[PDB]
Amino acid sequence: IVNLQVEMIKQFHMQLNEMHSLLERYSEGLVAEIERLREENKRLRAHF
Amino acid sequence: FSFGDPCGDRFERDTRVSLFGALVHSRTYDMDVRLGLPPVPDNADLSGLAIKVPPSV
Repeated sequence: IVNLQVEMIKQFHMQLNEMHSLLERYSEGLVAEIERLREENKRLRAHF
Repeated sequence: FSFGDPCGDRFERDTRVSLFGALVHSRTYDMDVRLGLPPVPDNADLSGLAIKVPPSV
């Protein structure tokens, strides 16, 4: 029972860390989109 | 009776889109274009004003 408890706690910790990493991966894009749209609007104004 | 469309000669085309070379960084075929200059870059207050090097292409 003690071994089971310790293993379960370790697995819970590992799974929590993995879930945190996965959520971080799946949840910079905004900044790049903003930069692209700013470049595009500046290009439009200069061309215009 | 028209200024012939500068479709043929690259020099004539650039002259038309540059307005006889008046345009510096833009080219246009539209006569109703509102002429604008490129906006001031956001980093000018942070990085100063860099000399824009024309792209080699």
